[PDB]
Amino acid sequence: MSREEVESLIQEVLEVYPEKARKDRNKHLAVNDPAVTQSKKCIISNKKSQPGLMTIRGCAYAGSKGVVWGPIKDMIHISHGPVGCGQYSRAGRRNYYIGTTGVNAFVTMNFTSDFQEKDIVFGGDKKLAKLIDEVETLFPLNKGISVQSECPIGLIGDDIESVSKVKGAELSKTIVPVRCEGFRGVSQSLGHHIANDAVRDWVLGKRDEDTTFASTPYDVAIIGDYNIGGDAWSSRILLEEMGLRCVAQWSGDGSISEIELTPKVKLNLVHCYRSMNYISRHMEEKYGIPWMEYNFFGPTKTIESLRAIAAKFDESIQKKCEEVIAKYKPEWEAVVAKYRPRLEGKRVMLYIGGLRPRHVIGAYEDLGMEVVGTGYEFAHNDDYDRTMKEMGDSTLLYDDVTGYEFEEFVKRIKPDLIGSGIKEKFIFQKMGIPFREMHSWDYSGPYHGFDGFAIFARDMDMTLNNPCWKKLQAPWE
Amino acid sequence: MSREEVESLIQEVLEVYPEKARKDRNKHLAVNDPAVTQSKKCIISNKKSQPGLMTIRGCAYAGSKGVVWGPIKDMIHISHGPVGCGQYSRAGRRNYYIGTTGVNAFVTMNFTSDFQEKDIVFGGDKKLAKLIDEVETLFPLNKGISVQSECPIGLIGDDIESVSKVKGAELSKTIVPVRCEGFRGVSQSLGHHIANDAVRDWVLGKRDEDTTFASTPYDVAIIGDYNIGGDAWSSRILLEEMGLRCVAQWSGDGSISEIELTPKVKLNLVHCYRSMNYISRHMEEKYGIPWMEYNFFGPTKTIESLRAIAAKFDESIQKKCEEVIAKYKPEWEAVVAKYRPRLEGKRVMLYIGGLRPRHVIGAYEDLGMEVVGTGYEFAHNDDYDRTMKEMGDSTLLYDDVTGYEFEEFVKRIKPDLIGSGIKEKFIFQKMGIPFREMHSWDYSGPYHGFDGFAIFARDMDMTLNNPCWKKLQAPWE
Amino acid sequence: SQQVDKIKASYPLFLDQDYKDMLAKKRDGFEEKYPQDKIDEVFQWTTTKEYQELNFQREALTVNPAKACQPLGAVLCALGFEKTMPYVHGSQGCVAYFRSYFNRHFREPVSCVSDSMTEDAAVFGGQQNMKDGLQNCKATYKPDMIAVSTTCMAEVIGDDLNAFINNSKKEGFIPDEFPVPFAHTPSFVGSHVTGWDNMFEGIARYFTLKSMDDKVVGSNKKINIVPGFETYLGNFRVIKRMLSEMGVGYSLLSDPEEVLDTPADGQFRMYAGGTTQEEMKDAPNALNTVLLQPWHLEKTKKFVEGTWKHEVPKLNIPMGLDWTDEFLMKVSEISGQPIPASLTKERGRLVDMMTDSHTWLHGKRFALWGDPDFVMGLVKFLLELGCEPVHILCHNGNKRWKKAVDAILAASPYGKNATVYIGKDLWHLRSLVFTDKPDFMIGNSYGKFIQRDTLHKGKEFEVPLIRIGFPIFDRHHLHRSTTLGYEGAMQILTTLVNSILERLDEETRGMQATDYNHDLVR
Amino acid sequence: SQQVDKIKASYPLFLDQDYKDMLAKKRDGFEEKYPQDKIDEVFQWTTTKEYQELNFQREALTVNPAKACQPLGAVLCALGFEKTMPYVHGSQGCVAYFRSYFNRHFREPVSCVSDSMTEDAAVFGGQQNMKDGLQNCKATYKPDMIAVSTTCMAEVIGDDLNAFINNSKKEGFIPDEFPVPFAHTPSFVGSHVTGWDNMFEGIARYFTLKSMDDKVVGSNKKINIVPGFETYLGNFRVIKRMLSEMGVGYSLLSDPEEVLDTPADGQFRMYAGGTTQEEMKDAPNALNTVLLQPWHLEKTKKFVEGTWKHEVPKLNIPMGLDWTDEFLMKVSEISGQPIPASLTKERGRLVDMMTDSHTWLHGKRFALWGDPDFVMGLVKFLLELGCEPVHILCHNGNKRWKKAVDAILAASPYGKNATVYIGKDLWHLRSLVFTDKPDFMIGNSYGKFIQRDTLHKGKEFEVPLIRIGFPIFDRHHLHRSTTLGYEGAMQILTTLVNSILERLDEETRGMQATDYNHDLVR
Ligand code: ICS
Ligand code: ICS
Ligand SMILES: [Fe+3]
Ligand SMILES: [Fe+3]
Repeated sequence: MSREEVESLIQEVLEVYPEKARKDRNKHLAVNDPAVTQSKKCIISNKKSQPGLMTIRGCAYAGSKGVVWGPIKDMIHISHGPVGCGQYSRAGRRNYYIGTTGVNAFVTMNFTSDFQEKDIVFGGDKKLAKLIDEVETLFPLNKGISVQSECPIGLIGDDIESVSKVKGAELSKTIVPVRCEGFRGVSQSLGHHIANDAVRDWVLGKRDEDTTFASTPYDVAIIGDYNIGGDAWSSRILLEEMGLRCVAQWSGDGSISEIELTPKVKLNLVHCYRSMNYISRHMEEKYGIPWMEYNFFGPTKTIESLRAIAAKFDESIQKKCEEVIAKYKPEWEAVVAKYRPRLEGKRVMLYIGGLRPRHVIGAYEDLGMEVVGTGYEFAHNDDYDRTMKEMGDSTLLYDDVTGYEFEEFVKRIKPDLIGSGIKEKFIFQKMGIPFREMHSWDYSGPYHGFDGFAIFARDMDMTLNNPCWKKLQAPWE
Repeated sequence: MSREEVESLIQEVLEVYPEKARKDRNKHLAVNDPAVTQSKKCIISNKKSQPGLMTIRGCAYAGSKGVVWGPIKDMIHISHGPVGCGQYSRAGRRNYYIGTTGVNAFVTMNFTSDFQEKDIVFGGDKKLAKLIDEVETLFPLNKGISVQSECPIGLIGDDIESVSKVKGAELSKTIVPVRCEGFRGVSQSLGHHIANDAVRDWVLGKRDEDTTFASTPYDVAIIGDYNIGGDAWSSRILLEEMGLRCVAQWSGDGSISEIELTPKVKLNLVHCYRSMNYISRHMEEKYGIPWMEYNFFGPTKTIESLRAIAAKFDESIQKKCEEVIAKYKPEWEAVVAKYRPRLEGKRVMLYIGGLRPRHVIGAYEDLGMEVVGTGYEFAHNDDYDRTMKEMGDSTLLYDDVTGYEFEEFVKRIKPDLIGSGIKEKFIFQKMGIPFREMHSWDYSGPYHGFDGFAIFARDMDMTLNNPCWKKLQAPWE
Repeated sequence: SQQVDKIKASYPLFLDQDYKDMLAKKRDGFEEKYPQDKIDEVFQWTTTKEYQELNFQREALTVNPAKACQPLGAVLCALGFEKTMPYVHGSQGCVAYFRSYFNRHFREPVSCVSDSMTEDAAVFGGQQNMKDGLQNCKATYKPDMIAVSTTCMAEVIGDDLNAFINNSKKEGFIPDEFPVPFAHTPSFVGSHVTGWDNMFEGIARYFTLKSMDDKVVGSNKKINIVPGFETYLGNFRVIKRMLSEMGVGYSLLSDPEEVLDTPADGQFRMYAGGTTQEEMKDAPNALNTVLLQPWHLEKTKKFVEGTWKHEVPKLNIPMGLDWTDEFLMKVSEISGQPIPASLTKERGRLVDMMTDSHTWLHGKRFALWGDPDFVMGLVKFLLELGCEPVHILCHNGNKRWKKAVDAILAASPYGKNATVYIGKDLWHLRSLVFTDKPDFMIGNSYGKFIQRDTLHKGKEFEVPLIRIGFPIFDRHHLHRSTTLGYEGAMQILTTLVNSILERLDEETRGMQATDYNHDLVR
Repeated sequence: SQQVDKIKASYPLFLDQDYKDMLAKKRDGFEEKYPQDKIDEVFQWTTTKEYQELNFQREALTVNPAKACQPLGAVLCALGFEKTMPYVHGSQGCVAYFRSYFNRHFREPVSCVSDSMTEDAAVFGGQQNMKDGLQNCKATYKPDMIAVSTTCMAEVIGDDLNAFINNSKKEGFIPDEFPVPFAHTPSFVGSHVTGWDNMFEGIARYFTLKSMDDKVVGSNKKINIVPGFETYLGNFRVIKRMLSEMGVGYSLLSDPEEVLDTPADGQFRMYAGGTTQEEMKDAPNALNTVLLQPWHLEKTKKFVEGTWKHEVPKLNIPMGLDWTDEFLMKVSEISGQPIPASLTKERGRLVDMMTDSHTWLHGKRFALWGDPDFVMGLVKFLLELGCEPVHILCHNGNKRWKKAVDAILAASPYGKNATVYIGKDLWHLRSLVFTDKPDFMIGNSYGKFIQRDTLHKGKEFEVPLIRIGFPIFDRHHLHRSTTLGYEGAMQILTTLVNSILERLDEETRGMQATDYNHDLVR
């Protein structure tokens, strides 16, 4: 507590900065007040990073290739440019899928144009056309190609749109140009927006004239679940048990036919608002499909979500929903009984990308844990609007936190556990604070749904109460 | 080479011994003359070892349990005594077999009575009886039990013969007592003799009254092949291709039913005369079965052996023998053409047990290699009678060589390759001389037969011409 | 469903019948998946010689490359200097990726900053980004030095690093005395090793070019050691230990071993160890400079010979027996220090291990890939073991390196079935290991997908992966290993022979089928 | 048949169709084999709980023991002294076995002699054997010392070693001043570790019992170190390195590391290194004596405390974090030397590695076996990692040791599912790993047959073996490893976590079946 203490800590941390950097970073740090629902008056977000300060943010290409397009399993995604970007992002994100890799699925492969100096000087459109021909020869079962632009593509004036149009017409193949150059925007977020625009323009409407798909009043699509560790599958099983038919699943374990079939569903279930709100709103305007946010993190949120979703359909679905809730009640109750005593009272700080820093809070509170601090790399002010009412009074909020800032905040607050990405993990493990990866689930998971909750609870216990953390001080020191 | 030089070397090596040891060891080293037929007049053998001199010899338990009885796959062999002997001999010898270990085969297991002080003081016959009951309960598919006595059994007043008789009559099971205490004899050879006597007394004659087995004029048994690396299988395939029916093989991949069936065959094929001559002679006396020695080491010996064996039968077998020889001729000719140029002129010294020091010389000569020295741990004077006519003039012969003697001889002769056991291997590798294990085939093989010859040639080339041997001298010294 | 006492993660949770049925329903209803027979036929075709011929005709498409971009190497080089912050002039996404890549390989924090150039800098350059970023970095992380590299954004717009840094100094953003070496590291040229070379040459030039007047070769009685792009801490450690045993004064230039191996004792040390600025300033006074990985230290070699006037010895990477011998002898000749008995004994122990394992190593066929110096050292050691390199791949190799490797291969009978490929990727290598199957692969974690594919063809076609190189993401703490010197040779020999024996044990495990050969003693 | 270009050894040669047909003919015609259905049924039964009850009711039958006889330990102890010939009074077959056992573990020459007692000595004793053998051994191999142990033949007939050796000296077979320590090492008592203890106590008594008058505790400012039966060269090396880093004067008593690791440089060195007679004579003058493996150094402890008057510290084996800490602190207290910063940093690096792999190590269930001190050290480290020992087996353990291990287990929540077995063999353990399946086994090469059996039940029931301990016959050069101290803990941690990850990779390799979890990054 002590809102005044936290505000003082913010000031003391800020003192080291030069004047311009300090003035900028002051707007991105705030003390929470749940009654304050207009976060713009409190915290600022979605602004450029301060140079030289060791931000955690990625780039548009990561938000588009790494996040939205890459998981689409039956397409081939071309990293267009020099070799680095596709290599660092190859299989780094655990967007799980079922397929025969290299034959009919291509998620964990790295297709690139591997730009050389001559490609920079003389342009790369002809190399791109030849590359597309080679892709068609060597991977005949691919069901479409996307071109993910890296920084030099935008800088050298290459026209990948015309190449994509011409080659797609020539080969009767869907070729999606994506101008996701890493210098655009300020983070992965504009990458999300650019990728959603590419989906809308080149894939989503291919079956607008096709009326051969049989539809039912229980057709839904899962939008913005990337199936990290199987999260989307663990959620889909609950939805299907409730009597719904999940036609499409964006984009984890996703296929291009599923995207094309999405305009035929009755309701869009949005898990990650931040990344897929653009296409969800577009679909509402163009096709009249309503959409709603849901949360399958922990039993309380998933029960509330299942009931709210079932309320959008008739009474039979609602009965099935109550049956699903009753069937799973002993499982999560046993999990709570086993692991809440081991975690009751422990305090957690989080720093993740754009959705999870607020979505996992209910799961933490279901094990009797408190989130004393949370923040985002690239969230927008509507995200903080949603975040403030779910966080406790006088808790710390940080937008686009610098490495130094987060280290100092942790040194003062001293949480029992930190959840963040790979670039912070070993920093705080060396400080003797338990750390869970909240992007990749530390190569564990799934965490969504009732089955995911047990894994979440076991993981938090095994890390928080691990004996290693009691051994950092040498007995002779 | 240069006879007078070799006797000079013998004298110079002998000078270090005390007078009693020197006088003894003088009788065990001779310079070979192929004209000499009675080896007693030159070299002495099958005598006690000199104390403190680091002999290579084993004990009678090794000759009986390790060599003769252990390979019998469907029996359980009890190491009766303290824990060491069975443990050091567990799976140390590569007598290959087909079976389900622990269920119906037991070769690589170590069954022991694990003698404690109380068993030494108050005897172990009652422990033996309880052990046999335990064996019957825990390994019901076993087809017989042998009791291999270690040193304390003979030393204390234990009577395993009466226990075996009583228990065998009580459980209607064959229990074979073997008095192979390690202090008996001077080497593994008396172990062979004791084991053969146990076979004759307790197993060989069980079916003397049974006449239900159908016999043919082409029935043979392989006696004294222990299937090291599959040697016996690689020989059996040639014999059966010649049109013979191998009723039994002793004792590698052997079963107790095969032993009991042996008295019904027409000819006994003896590979290791040293270890199985006792039972072969007994079988000739009591059953009238003739026996002959054969040699499947290398193409020349194999062809000669096949022709002689076929000559023991009718004309149809002889025709089949010529067909087998013709069929295999290109394979060993290709082996010779590929590997003889790489080994031609190279000189080898050997030191092995009772048979292989002379039996393998033909294969080396088939690769254009010379055996400049050979010797035995435990051979008898008949073995040296065969060896001398096998070996060339002015070559060195050593019986029960000491470690110091063999090292000095090698340092003088400087052969290109040494073939011996595990206790000499690393010594001569440190001396910078290529070494092949001639007991276990260096965990390679088989070497018998046409298929074995290719493996033999590849192994000798890969070791003799290995690049490691050119790097023992650091470039700066 | 879950059982509270035995909780299942994704594997094997998704093998439960309800999940299997749900996934089958998803596939049948909405994925429009190719029939399984077509998938099998296309896979089988991808394993063929005809497919390989198509695959090796590629001119524009790269699939699964075995290299990275220059600034990653530049960052690794910068990390080897004391209290030095790697600073990448350009886009921040590159730095996020570099940090994650090195985090996953080393399992340690990696410090690096960007000046976060955006489209505005695409129009008007990144001079302001440089000024503000240098000021912010120095104020916040308090480095003794900032080493500046570049992303491809900055290279394409032609940002003058020298002018930008000088203007930052004159306009008071950072003190004029504060060392800010820089290097252009264009990612569309060469690879990560080239970036290391460029960064190191930049630092060396910054510290020595203008002060050569009072420099006297050999006056400090040391030998300079330049390790190049090195991701095994044991390699730095073994070089230091071997030089210390000989009593040879040395200066390891770019030593990141401390900052990549800090203890977990309750505090975060952003900086630790590293080459000091005084060492870099005094380097021209050394007897000579030895380059441990010459095939990517060419620009550094040009600077060291042209400016420091050091007669850089023509030495291979100290890998294996012969090249370790040659390195030690050259160091002895340069320093006048004899090779001590401890190193002689260690060499004899390696030879003893070679003689002990030769029967299992002989004739084994290997496919291998990696950086040029590492690849050629591994090839040389494999030829010394009597092993047969068959497919030698170096995506970032060149024609001269390929000719040198071919000359190495021709010097041994064991090199007769070997082919060296440059500019080829891991999809090419996948085809090679299908059509000319080796016994094993030696490479980085990206080879696990090739092992997966070969297993999919069948157990008899599977090629196991032996993880040596960079990056290794799916095993823990292998970055602590050693590959240089006699100690590294010993570690590699042990790894190879025990991989062979482990495969043999696996193939002979079947009871009553193949376990006749499941020997206790090997 | 064979193909000259691809020659096949036994595996896979005997999988050829002609060989399979011939073996089927042999089995059907002459082996009278039980039908395959019977074999399957009996095997399945051997995997059951009822079979386990029968198996654990064993009183007289031992199957697949996990220990050896005393003179093997005595020979290993004797090998640790300078120019010392191990001499076993008794039958020569024992020495052939000891030498081959150690040859196969160490891949190194092992020197040992016997006096070749035969049936004649069973009635006249072995006095003449002793006289002639001592004379022959001294004349031929020129040792500085002959250390005499006994086989069970000599023990049963009651040969008086003292009288025999004294008579050999009086009658001029060997000089009176030539050191010939002896120890009775009856193989029907204890095990190999007991033989090591007896031999060491014999040597220490021979050199110090009669000269205690001028001995002053602490006068030489050293600490004596007694390692016990140790078959990892890295363990000797790490103890020496750790004591040297602290600046602690020490005397390692029985150091065989040099003679078991001689270089291959063209000559055979029968002796190398080893504790000198001068060190053993001066040992009582030390500050104290530390026993590295107290649970089999009891007789040595009695002699050292009773005669040397050293207050032997109550220390566990220095395995794992806490016991390494305690060992270092006790050494610091005894010597007055502070623990230096290098050891603090090494400890922090081990803790770093722990904090990184904890997520993969947590909750893993292990069955393990070996000698008492090694087993308890491994149990303690596993509890430190958050792993669950389940089946703890020590064939040569005792009730007091079992109680101590139980107290260790009760101190941690991770010990809740653990059971300690003493006097049980590897057939008992086979039953245990069938009926209460662990994730892995940690033990010596004899566990490979258990892995074979569990695989025969099914891939889902297979328990992989992690080879730590003695003997290791089916892998090369693992005797060079370390298990003591922070370095040993690091090696063990790496081995364990990478065994876990290798198994996971194997289980997830199936394309389109389980490879959704075949992650690049772990
Ligand atoms: S897409 Fe976004 S950074 Fe919504 S770019 Fe990022 S798999 Fe994070 S907080 Mo990594 S907006 Fe997904 C995300 Fe959240 S990659 Fe994953 S964990 S719910
Ligand atoms: S049985 Fe004998 S020592 Fe004839 S005890 Fe020995 S498997 Fe030798 S030379 Mo090891 S008389 Fe066989 C033998 Fe020859 S164990 Fe083998 S190789 S052909
Ligand atoms: Fe770490
Ligand atoms: Fe060796």
